[PDB]
Amino acid sequence: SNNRLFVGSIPKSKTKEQILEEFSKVTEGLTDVILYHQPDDKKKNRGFCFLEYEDHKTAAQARRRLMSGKVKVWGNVGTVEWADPIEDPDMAKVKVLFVRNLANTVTEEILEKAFSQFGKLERVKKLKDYAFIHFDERDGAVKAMEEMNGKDLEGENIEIVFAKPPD
Repeated sequence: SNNRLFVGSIPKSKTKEQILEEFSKVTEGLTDVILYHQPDDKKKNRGFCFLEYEDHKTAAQARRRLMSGKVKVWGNVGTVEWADPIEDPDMAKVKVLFVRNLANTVTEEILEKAFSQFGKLERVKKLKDYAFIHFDERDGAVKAMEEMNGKDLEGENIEIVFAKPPD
């Protein structure tokens, strides 16, 4: 599910065939390579790509491996990162934020004011020191989490994940 690595720099002339060969040479379980081509000449790539592995284990072993100095792929010029699902979506994706580390003085209203900046809230539900924040659309949750995570609310650094759906 988390099975894709981001690769920050590859030679922009290399085809998807050649990227598969190169990275398949030095890691196990490589299963796909997702390339974007320079729209002005479809034959070149945009200088980055995604590596897909059969599972998250494999992708995880591969990342460690490519990050070790133990082996070199086209110079190791850029970083190899986990892919960010926020960044490349894809189906009812989750528009509920789970917020923890809520200071004593934080109310449902204060939560509404702070999180309303990013899009229409459907409901704020505060518990003891954590809260559920229902956004009308996923894009509002994505923005709220990106901008608010780790931020100070009433003296407390709040921590934000997408909620686990009860389904």
